[PDB]
Amino acid sequence: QQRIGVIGTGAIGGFYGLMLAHAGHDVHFLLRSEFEAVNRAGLSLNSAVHGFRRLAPVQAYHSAQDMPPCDWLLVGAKTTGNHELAPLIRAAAAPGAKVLLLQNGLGVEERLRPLLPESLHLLGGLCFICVHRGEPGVIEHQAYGGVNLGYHSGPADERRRREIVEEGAALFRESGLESTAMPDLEQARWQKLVWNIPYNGLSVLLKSSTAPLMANADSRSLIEAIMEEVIGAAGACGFILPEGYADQLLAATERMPDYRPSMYHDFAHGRPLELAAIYAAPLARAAAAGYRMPRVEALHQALRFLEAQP
Amino acid sequence: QQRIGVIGTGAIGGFYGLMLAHAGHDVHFLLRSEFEAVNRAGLSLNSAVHGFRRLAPVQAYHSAQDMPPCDWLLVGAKTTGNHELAPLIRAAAAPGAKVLLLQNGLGVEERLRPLLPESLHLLGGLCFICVHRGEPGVIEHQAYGGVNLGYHSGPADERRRREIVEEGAALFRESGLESTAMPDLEQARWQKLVWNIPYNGLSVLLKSSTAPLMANADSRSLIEAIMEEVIGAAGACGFILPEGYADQLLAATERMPDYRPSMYHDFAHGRPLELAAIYAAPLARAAAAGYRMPRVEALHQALRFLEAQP
Ligand SMILES: CC[C@H](C)C(=O)C(=O)O
Ligand SMILES: CC[C@H](C)C(=O)C(=O)O
Repeated sequence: QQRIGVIGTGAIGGFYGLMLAHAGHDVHFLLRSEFEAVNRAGLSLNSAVHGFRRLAPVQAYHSAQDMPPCDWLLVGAKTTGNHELAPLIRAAAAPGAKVLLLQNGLGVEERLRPLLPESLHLLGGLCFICVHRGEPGVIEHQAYGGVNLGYHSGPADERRRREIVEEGAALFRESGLESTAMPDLEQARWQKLVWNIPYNGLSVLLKSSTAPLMANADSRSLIEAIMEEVIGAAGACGFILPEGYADQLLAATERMPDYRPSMYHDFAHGRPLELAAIYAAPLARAAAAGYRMPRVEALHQALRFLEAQP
Repeated sequence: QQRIGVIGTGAIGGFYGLMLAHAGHDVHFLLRSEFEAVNRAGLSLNSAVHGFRRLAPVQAYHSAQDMPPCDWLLVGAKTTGNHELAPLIRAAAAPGAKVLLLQNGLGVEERLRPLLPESLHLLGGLCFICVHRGEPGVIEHQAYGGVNLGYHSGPADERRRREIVEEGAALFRESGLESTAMPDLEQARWQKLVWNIPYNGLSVLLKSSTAPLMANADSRSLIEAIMEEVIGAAGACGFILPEGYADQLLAATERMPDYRPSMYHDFAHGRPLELAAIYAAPLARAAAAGYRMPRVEALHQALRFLEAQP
């Protein structure tokens, strides 16, 4: 039994924290939003994969200083608040705790590492999951859920890193989730970028969810062209993606229930979009490697313009 | 004194027809929309260049068959209705009449020529003008107005073509308008594409007019990148554009009053967008020449998706 801290309990942190708690883990949730609703009513999950689950009462906190020291810290906040997140992580971390960033984008761990003690293990978890907040304290899980974990930084030699990644994967597999130990975290992040870069931004720009985007020949063609830009950029930066990865991802999204990506909800509620991690960082890495992504570049420009308007 | 027929009296046909009529020309207007409002109240112009002008009564018609034979036919309709326009043009044309397409896009005359007798002269007129319909029968002219004319097809040898283009330019110059006889109609159309391709589509996609688009660093950078794609495509198809044409066009739009391109109004009223002439035709010409325009291609895809939605 591990003591798990969830720093940022949105849809992502709520889902994985509840799943771990239901597998018998000791999970402590840090709430910045919905603290009293959740500490009242608890945490509920409607899931087309796992059925209905409820956590009540929940070990809930409004302040990281009140949390007990945790051996694993799952970070489910958006990448936009990661700077402000570091003191909360340090406060809740037991000595040698493992920090797992259940976050999308590129370069996330690298930008957080300067703010975390080198005695902490820093890992990324790429979640392929259709999940969003419903009513307060209610998580709506539509499909998937698997987590690809990888190691970024920490006081672990090269054998120990593989061991720690497996320990993390086993946590999720023990909870009934698909989980894979990745050899290369950056390669894993490029894999997830091929999905988030087209679908997150186009859902905002075209005011659409996955099903209309895939039913229309023109948006389907645009999504595939953007995918090939990310695949190319990754190759230019030294990362091989699997053969025919674009059709592989396109087919999974046709199978996918009609889904609004997180960035769609962010723009719908006036929250800041995750542009820095999902677009700016890959574009800069692609530029430094001499590789141009014209469609992604223009999509990023369009999203920055939309964010600056009324 | 020429007898002028205006086939399609929107903002563009209304403006140039009224200006010609005010210079003493005998102008006959074909109205598909606002016929009874215009035949009632007449045609009014609020213009920051020419001041207020009114045409009342107007020689108005609901049917091309009622029009007298005209020596010049000014076509101010959108490019979307050009197929249906041909019988109206043939009906209103005097023998050897000149047909002048005051329309944007590429390949417009080529697609209309099969539907017009070869005894008619077919010309294009590229209008650089900020104009839109206000209240019914009222034209709102914000800036510019110049017309670059060029010859496409007709029963005229090579000397006569220059003469006819000059005759047309003189018509507009005699009415107080800037007008230039172009040696090459297709080159002139590529020139105007550098403005319409970015600004028309981005105004729809970003729900914005020219001033916010130019005030924002990201949209300004995107507009310039799109301009360079069109300049490159034109060069690939064998047409040289003037040196630094992009900055030349960008500076004119900074000077320009806040302006909603025609395509913005089209999408706002549920009218079909001019995608075929402004995007599809240049993209196909660029493809046939081995030149790729990734941003324009993606912009075109986005606009086709938006048109197919609710
Ligand atoms: C299956 C991919 C899923 C939609 C996801 O993980 C995301 O929204 O980023
Ligand atoms: C000056 C360019 C003007 C805005 C125009 O001609 C158009 O809308 O197509």
